[PDB]
Amino acid sequence: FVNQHLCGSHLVEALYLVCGERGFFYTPKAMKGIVEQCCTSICSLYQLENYCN
Amino acid sequence: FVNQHLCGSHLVEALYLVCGERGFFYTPKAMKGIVEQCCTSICSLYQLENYCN
Repeated sequence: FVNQHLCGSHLVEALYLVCGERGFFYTPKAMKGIVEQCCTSICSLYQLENYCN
Repeated sequence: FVNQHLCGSHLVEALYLVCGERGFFYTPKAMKGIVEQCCTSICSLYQLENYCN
């Protein structure tokens, strides 16, 4: 589920599932941020975990 | 949608919708944190916005 383009609620769901009890931060308005890496390009587990707490 | 018990993905979805382009942080393992206020007790828009960036 993480190796695809994930945007909007689809991205937030992936963060929720990957990060679990660590939680996460979703900051879509950071340039070259999670949207650039996971929505407009193909996401990855490595990049999602960058946003877990 | 925000004035009810919201847990797990249901809570993350509410944060996503409320916070919009501000983004948010989801930290379930903080005591008296968002889980205590929104999942085990009834959530509110006021409390959700506490977690927007």
